[PDB]
Amino acid sequence: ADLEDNMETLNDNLKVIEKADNAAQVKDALTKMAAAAADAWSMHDFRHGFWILIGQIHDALHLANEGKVKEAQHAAEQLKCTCNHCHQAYR
Amino acid sequence: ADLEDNMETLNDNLKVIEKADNAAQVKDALTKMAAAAADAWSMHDFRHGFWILIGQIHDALHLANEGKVKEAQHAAEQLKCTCNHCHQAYR
Amino acid sequence: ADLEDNMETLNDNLKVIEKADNAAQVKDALTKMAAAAADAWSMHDFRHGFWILIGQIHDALHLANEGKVKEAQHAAEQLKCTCNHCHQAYR
Amino acid sequence: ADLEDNMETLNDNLKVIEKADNAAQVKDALTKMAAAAADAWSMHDFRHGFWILIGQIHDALHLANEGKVKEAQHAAEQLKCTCNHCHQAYR
Ligand code: HEC
Ligand code: HEC
Ligand code: HEC
Ligand code: HEC
Ligand SMILES: [Ca+2]
Ligand SMILES: [Ca+2]
Ligand SMILES: [Ca+2]
Ligand SMILES: [Ca+2]
Ligand SMILES: [Ca+2]
Ligand SMILES: [Ca+2]
Ligand SMILES: [Ca+2]
Ligand SMILES: [Ca+2]
Ligand SMILES: [Ca+2]
Ligand SMILES: [Ca+2]
Ligand SMILES: [Ca+2]
Ligand SMILES: [Ca+2]
Ligand SMILES: [Ca+2]
Ligand SMILES: [Ca+2]
Ligand SMILES: [Ca+2]
Ligand SMILES: [Ca+2]
Ligand SMILES: [Ca+2]
Ligand SMILES: [Ca+2]
Ligand SMILES: [Zn+2]
Ligand SMILES: [Zn+2]
Ligand SMILES: [Zn+2]
Ligand SMILES: [Zn+2]
Ligand SMILES: [Zn+2]
Ligand SMILES: [Zn+2]
Ligand SMILES: [Zn+2]
Ligand SMILES: [Zn+2]
Repeated sequence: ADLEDNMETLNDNLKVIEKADNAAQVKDALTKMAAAAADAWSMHDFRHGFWILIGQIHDALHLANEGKVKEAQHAAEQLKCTCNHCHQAYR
Repeated sequence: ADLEDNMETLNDNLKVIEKADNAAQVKDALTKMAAAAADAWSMHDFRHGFWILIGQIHDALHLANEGKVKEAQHAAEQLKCTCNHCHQAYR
Repeated sequence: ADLEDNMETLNDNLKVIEKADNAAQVKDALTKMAAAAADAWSMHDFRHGFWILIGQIHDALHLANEGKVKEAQHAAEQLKCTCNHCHQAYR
Repeated sequence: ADLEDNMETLNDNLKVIEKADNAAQVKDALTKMAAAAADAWSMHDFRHGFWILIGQIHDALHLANEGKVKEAQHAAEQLKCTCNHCHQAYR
């Protein structure tokens, strides 16, 4: 839908993952992030950024589905360099 | 050689890249970083971390050799998530 | 839809790419392949195979959209090792 | 050393892997292949081809070192699309 609202969803749920205790909290937070990226996926270049982000989130869901909470949390932190790469280029 | 001294080399040269103006400054700083990672490349796991870092630095040298200073600087910032992944795991 | 019919679509269109002359022939053939893989994307493991294939086809569409017919043809041949990896494992 | 002799080493040892029974046969064959690629690593482009091949062989050694003979054999077959990509371009 809206771009600013997609960024809010991504930024807010990333903290929910950082503060999560179990796999169900992580698995749900990533599902909202995946939906916000695919929704933003709509010069590009810019659009391929969101394609990369969808992939990384997707691989983190496997970890959460297997019960690997610690590694799912580790994988979510590596997303930040995709986030920053866009900002550093298109801002 | 020593591990603490390899980390100093990596951390100091990363800033030299951030503050660089031309390609020759970036190209030289990455060459010292590549040498410090390969030197540290000597459970692992831990050692594969340095293998990933060598690859990313290697691809950044192509950008600097082609005169792409801005993108070489962008590529150097993406290294940080490799740096942090080790620290978050083995510390 | 059906699995055997998805494999036919993939195998037939891959030859259409190999025999293609212009970008419009390649771009259209990849679009049918992408649809057949995403359709087959429905233990896994097995299912992640189709996720990898979707990504590789996706990157080949950029080449075809930029007019790079030769490289789009090169990228389509690298798909075959994904194809064979599944067969060698699950057959 | 010589290019034609490096290709012989790669092609011959690849079959030794395909016909291997235990991990020690696979682990040794990959070690000769890794040496032949790094030796050939000496426009490029062409040279980056050998850089990619070194990486893939390197990851296959982990599998062989962990006793995963079947997957090490699978990983060795995926090398062929790197082999063919060079030939299709520079021949
Ligand atoms: C990945 C995990 C993230 C996170 C957490 C954020 N982004 Fe982006 N972002 C992009 C652009 C062009 C802007 C500016 C336009 C706008 O204001 O929406 C932003 C902005 C943000 C914000 C600030 C929004 C605000 O309230 O003012 C935040 C918090 C934010 N981002 C977080 C562009 C991109 C990308 C382009 C390819 C990618 C990828 C990301 N952002 C990824 C992320
Ligand atoms: C990549 C670009 C980097 C950078 C800039 C740094 N590291 Fe590491 N690091 C690792 C470990 C186990 C330690 C603790 C042991 C030690 O003290 O040497 C560190 C420590 C550091 C420091 C602090 C050193 C000090 O003076 O006390 C700094 C500044 C530093 N690192 C920077 C382990 C790893 C890795 C393991 C796989 C990887 C990769 C990195 N570090 C990468 C980086
Ligand atoms: C990628 C480009 C390809 C291509 C060209 C093909 N495949 Fe597959 N495939 C898979 C399985 C389990 C089967 C057996 C089940 C079945 O018969 O459908 C196949 C079979 C085929 C065929 C033969 C179909 C027939 O008519 O009998 C062909 C021509 C074929 N494939 C082409 C499984 C997979 C995968 C699993 C992850 C992947 C990926 C692919 N195949 C990819 C490809
Ligand atoms: C990866 C696993 C492989 C394997 C098994 C082979 N290659 Fe290459 N190759 C390249 C070039 C330019 C040539 C022609 C020059 C020459 O004759 O040496 C070749 C040739 C071969 C041969 C034939 C050699 C002969 O006896 O005439 C064979 C058997 C062979 N290759 C196997 C270039 C490249 C690459 C460039 C980047 C890469 C990568 C590979 N080859 C990889 C492989
Ligand atoms: Ca806001
Ligand atoms: Ca809001
Ligand atoms: Ca808002
Ligand atoms: Ca909590
Ligand atoms: Ca992908
Ligand atoms: Ca110190
Ligand atoms: Ca010092
Ligand atoms: Ca010191
Ligand atoms: Ca300066
Ligand atoms: Ca059939
Ligand atoms: Ca049919
Ligand atoms: Ca049929
Ligand atoms: Ca034709
Ligand atoms: Ca010969
Ligand atoms: Ca010989
Ligand atoms: Ca010879
Ligand atoms: Ca045998
Ligand atoms: Ca590598
Ligand atoms: Zn894209
Ligand atoms: Zn980890
Ligand atoms: Zn390694
Ligand atoms: Zn950039
Ligand atoms: Zn998957
Ligand atoms: Zn090519
Ligand atoms: Zn290279
Ligand atoms: Zn396998």
